[PDB]
Amino acid sequence: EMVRGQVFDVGPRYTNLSYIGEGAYGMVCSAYDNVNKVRVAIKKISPFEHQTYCQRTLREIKILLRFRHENIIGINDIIRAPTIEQMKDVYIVQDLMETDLYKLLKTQHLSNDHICYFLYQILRGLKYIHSANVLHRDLKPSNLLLNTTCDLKICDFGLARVADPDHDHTGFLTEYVATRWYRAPEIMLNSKGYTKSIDIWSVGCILAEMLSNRPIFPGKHYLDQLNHILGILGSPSQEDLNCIINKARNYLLSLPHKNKVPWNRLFPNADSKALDLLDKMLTFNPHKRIEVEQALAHPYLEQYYDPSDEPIAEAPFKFELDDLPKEKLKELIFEETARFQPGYRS
Ligand SMILES: O=c1cc(-c2ccnc(NC3CCOCC3)n2)ccn1[C@H](CO)c1ccc(Cl)c(F)c1
Repeated sequence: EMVRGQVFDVGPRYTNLSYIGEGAYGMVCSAYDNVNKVRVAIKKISPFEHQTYCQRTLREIKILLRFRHENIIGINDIIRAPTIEQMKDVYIVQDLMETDLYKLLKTQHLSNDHICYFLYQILRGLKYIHSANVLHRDLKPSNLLLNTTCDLKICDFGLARVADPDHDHTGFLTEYVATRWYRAPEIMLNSKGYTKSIDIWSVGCILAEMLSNRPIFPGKHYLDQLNHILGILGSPSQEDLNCIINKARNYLLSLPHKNKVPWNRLFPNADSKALDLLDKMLTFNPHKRIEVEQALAHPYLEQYYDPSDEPIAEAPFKFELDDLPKEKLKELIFEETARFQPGYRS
């Protein structure tokens, strides 16, 4: 029943459990599915003591239950108690993946070819996300699940949002956007975490990481993060500085003049086509940044690009939840996971 410490209680359908990983409010195991006669992954999530944790759980369930794409992880089943009072944990059943891009980059240097097809799969998945008017907001190697060189799946839609390009600059300390190393400069400079451009920047960082087996911008904190970006891209132009909305223009104007390090000096063994696409993805100005359809049509991905085999969402996605108390989110999580319960009507 239990996996060395915490109880699982996923049976009688899910047996022969083995521990995978853990976090602040969750634990992941592999389990044998006695129905589909295959091994699956089960995410035990206990978020109900904290509002933000509830937001992330609900966010990922609503989005993954609506999405159906080869490069996006799905939700196969959800195990949860029959009453709200009894519900303390939520078990999310997903397809079992061998590993993730983070683990792979620790043991292997990827060939140009593999990188290429990994990049294509990420962008193929992203095209579906963006066509649904959705932003992942946390794209990074550990959120890129793998089985083979031909089987990649984007996971963890906890930070996902519907794209609202014309919305309030919220506040710097109000929301957690990307993982720092993959965080777009617009998020750090003028709190803009509701445009498609932020995801293309993350992908750019992932591409640079596949090319050298190390993160391109490993900042200690967000100012160090901007210093790292500036160290390669160079000191921003007057036009690029006009996009900075905040005090924010100050510390950048305080820094010495940094020249643009050429991509080929940073990555001498990389294909010039990959470095040309990397350049378009890692543009400091979000308005000048390459869009997902343009990245796919780039010459670097010409051997895989096929718009007739790249599915898009049937309709844009719609849900706000961030201002709701943890008790209402628990109620919404109960409603969303009701499909997987016995006796479910309508
Ligand atoms: O949502 C998911 C789904 C999976 C998942 C799904 C299917 N298969 C495999 N296989 C793994 C085999 C070993 O290598 C990594 C992939 N993983 C893995 C992680 N996550 C997120 C990432 O933020 C996560 C991480 C820790 C905790 Cl605690 C958690 F709740 C959620």
